[PDB]
Amino acid sequence: LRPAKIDRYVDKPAYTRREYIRGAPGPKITIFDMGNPAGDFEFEVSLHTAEPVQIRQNALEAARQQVNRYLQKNVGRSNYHFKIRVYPFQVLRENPMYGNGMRRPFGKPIGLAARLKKDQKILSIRVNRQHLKFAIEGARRAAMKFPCKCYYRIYDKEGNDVTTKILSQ
Amino acid sequence: VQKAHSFRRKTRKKLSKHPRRRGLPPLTRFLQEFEVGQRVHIVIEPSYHKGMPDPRFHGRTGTVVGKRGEAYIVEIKDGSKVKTLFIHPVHLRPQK
Amino acid sequence: IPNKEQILADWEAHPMRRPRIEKVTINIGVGESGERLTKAEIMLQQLTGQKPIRRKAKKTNRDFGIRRGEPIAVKVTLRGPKAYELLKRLLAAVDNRLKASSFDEHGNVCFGIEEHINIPGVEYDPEIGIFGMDVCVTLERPGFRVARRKRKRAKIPTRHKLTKEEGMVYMMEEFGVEIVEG
Amino acid sequence: AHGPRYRVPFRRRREGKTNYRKRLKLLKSGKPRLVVRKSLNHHIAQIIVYDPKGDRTLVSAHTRELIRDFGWKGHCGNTPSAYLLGLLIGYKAKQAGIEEAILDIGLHPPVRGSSVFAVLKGAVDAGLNVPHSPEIFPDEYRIRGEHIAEYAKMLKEQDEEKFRRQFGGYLVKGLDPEKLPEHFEEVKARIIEKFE
RNA sequence: GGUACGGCGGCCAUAGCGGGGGGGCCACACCCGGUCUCAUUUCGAACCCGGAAGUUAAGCCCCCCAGCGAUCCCGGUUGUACUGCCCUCCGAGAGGGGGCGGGAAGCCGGGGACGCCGCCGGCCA
RNA sequence: CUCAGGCGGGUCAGGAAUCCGCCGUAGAGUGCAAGGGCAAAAGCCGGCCUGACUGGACCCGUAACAGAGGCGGGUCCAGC
Repeated sequence: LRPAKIDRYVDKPAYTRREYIRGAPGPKITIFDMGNPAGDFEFEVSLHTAEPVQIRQNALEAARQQVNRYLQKNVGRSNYHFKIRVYPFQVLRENPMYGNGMRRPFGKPIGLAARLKKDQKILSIRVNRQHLKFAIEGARRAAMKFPCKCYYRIYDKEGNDVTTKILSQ
Repeated sequence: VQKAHSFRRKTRKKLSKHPRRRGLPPLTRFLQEFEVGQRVHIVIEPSYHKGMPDPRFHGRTGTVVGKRGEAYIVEIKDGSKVKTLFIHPVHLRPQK
Repeated sequence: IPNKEQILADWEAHPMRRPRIEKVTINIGVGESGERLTKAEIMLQQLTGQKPIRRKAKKTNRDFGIRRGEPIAVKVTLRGPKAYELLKRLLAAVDNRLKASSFDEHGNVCFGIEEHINIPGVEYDPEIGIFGMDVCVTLERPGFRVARRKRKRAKIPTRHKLTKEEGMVYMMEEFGVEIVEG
Repeated sequence: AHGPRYRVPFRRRREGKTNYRKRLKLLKSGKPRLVVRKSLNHHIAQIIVYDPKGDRTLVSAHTRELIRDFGWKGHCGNTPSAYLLGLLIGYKAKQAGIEEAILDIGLHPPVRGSSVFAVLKGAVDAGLNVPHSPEIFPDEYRIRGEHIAEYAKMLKEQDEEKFRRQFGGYLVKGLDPEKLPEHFEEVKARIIEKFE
């Protein structure tokens, strides 16, 4: 597996038309909703990206697995809702290189990634007051697996930012 | 790979029509008249396939300098060359 | 029919709202081209008076042994006093009861006849087995020509469109009875 | 319409009154149009010219003016009435100064011997130069109106109540269905003498 | 000059779809019958020929709505997103920023909108 | 004359034979790739026909601007 810095940046154009892309791989991440989606939770911790970034499906799956394990261990399946709000659409290609070099260098698909915009939410963990610390820790652990700087905010049901208010008292 | 220019080369959107404008256009544009020296814009009607100028000259403004049959003779200046075209009135619009 | 008397009152108040038979169509699904098809043709000609229409096969289906362009079924359509008399004859030949689960959303009746009655004739010179038909009678109101004429064609509103209960009421008043299919 | 991409037809097309494909072909001539239109109880004939902002009618004729003026007590939705109206509109056009026109039968089909072609024949007899071919005209006996008299005689020979049902209006009006050819000839002579 | 009358058009949904009430001087229709004209790849269903016993039930005409569709105005998001020219402005990089000039889309709230308009004719006056 | 698909109803007949009513902006179809255009049609079904012709002009494209043998297309005059 090549370094993620090769695909971290969004200079290249969007490459997501499976009708014309030949051999595009299938997704490696298949679960995006976990916990109790229909539960009534007071607070929502959302993780935002600081820069326009491409997050590989491998990183998304790793963050999903670790955060879900931590939440199951420390919260309870019926006390949280962990959701990943972005699906990988961009197709990551690579130069398929006795042995020519840079001749016909158009790349073949090798993976998938999700492209995001500045200050865009990546994932959201809905929890009650008690489990806010665990939600924050899970968000931090997820952020530690991404190729860019990320921050987290706490919103109430309406959508007002109350992160400082809550974390202070 | 180099591609030569043809009549419909790269005209997916230029020669397309608004979805609500599908069908025959009103007959005023078809039956309009012009006078020598009048200046007219070249706006192609994709539905009518007769008397259509090359799409490369779509959107320009030319000078009427005569008439042949039901087509108007329109002169344009491409760079420094004078080009004469025979355009059906349905593909024309008066200036102002 | 809880609204039977209301429908009758509406009909008598407004004669132009009285439903009438539009057309009665007899169809024979012979499923084959040959002497059996010709037998169906001649039997329908004798039954009605006017010549039938041969229907071709749409697409192909080797399961049914059909080929595109091959005539398959036979159709005939009747209107007017002839339709009235012939419909009475077929409804008498079949048992005089129509099942409730046969009127469509627009008060049209579609049933089937498998036995021959009402001056049928038991001639078996042709295939003979070609007997058996589906009868479809359509209902309308007098002002339905608007949706069918070419010039100044318009649409019929739900106020003038027919319905199941009205079709059943008209059928009962004209002739016949309804059964609850068990 | 139930979506942004829905294409609502022109108002006249929705009303089912105009055939724009034929209208364009008619207008490509750039000549006055002799428009003939039919109704259950009347006929309409007009002569129209094109304006890029709206058609203008020069001379118009109707059948309601045949009952008055000249005097025509027959049914105004038949071939003799159509012929008389054609004569009237043709003479009116000649008076107005238009001598040639192009027939416009709207959405009506081009069926031989129809009242529209009877109107065309009447206009031609009046003197208007409307292009045509003689094979499309109705027969002379039908133009005169014999077939109606023959049908009335057949009804009289058959059950009389059916004849009264068929020609009830003529009885109350005061005209026997027979001799209608004579009535039509009198009306035609009146019109010709008036306009000549 | 009137008319809840018709024919031929213009822009071609702000005009469409769906609903509610009202009308039959004339006119438009439904509709009665198929000898003659015309027709069914059967059917006078359509088209065509001949009329008025009935009806305004509905096409049509007059008035009304904001459920869907469309679309005009104003306010908020917002001078936000984006962008033309210059830069010895910042940023490791990605990229951003300052000066002058342009400026959305979508969404939310309040109004508009169930079409205007032209030539001629019928009937009455 | 109007399609694809769907809904309700019909003897054999069922998922699919052949029909009947309604909804249906084309979600069908075009001789063929894709794009565009076509619904009282350019699609479907029918009638007649051969202009898929002869003698010639001017113009656009290949080849913007900016030169061209050959080729393709457009607007016309005359004949039959």
